[PDB]
Amino acid sequence: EASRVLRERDYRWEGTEEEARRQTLVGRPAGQEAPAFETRYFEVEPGGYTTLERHEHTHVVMVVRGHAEVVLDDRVEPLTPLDCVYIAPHAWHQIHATGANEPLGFLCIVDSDRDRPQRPDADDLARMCADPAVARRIRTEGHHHH
Amino acid sequence: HEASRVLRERDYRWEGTEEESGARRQTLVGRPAGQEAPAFETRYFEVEPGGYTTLERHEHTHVVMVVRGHAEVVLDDRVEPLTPLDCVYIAPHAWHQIHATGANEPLGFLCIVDSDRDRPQRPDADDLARMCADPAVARRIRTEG
Ligand SMILES: [K+]
Ligand SMILES: [K+]
Ligand SMILES: [Zn+2]
Ligand SMILES: [Zn+2]
Repeated sequence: EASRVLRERDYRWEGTEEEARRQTLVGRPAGQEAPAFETRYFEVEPGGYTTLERHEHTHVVMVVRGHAEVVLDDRVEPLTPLDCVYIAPHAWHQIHATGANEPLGFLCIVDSDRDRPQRPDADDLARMCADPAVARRIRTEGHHHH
Repeated sequence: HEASRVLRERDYRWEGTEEESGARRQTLVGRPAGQEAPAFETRYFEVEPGGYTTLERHEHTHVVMVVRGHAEVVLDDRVEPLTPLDCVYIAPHAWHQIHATGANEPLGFLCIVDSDRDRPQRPDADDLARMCADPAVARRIRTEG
């Protein structure tokens, strides 16, 4: 399984064929035990970011507000609404709010039954920072620019 | 059994939560393209103005987010207006049908479903008569034949 970025233009998502902070919208926390998935909205102030992490469970993200850059393993991808991102199992990921004034808002869909996030260590960081674009974008407490 | 929910949105806040003739389908993340890992599939549907989805019920749920145009959704005995970015939870076994309202702007919506899921069941005459007890539903629904 590889991660996919599906950019949208005029309600057509790239790579698809046309055939004829947190608000938990739907799922266990909101009173719905029936779906196999939980549906959340996240909002991040400009300059803000999610935690750089990996886990077995996948993500399906749709940007609905503002601008993002997503770290996907060895790639940094700019996003705007209504771009969709599939984050594959065990892919390192971090979403950054990159707009000037407009907060980033995105839908995030995950399995109802899912594992815990795992943080990168020194070797994880050193390996992933062999890419200059990734090194420049990622934020941990021991890693910022320079 | 669970209730269907409409969560209307204004300025990226959905009510009910706290801050802490058919459709053209694009499968954004799904099994055909090889995304077997998630427990769910994520699709975008587009319905031409005046169009409608198939009136049906099934055990599996829907989570819908309207992202384009105007909608009216039948949810059992209710007819509910929708605009982006309203979210709808369609509970197990609820009769549902989505209608594209508005002159020239197509209706576009995100639809998320379980990857492991049952087949849609159509209404017969008895189901239709039952749901047409509500005059709003009766005027809204569209069936073939
Ligand atoms: K876009
Ligand atoms: K709205
Ligand atoms: Zn994650
Ligand atoms: Zn359905």
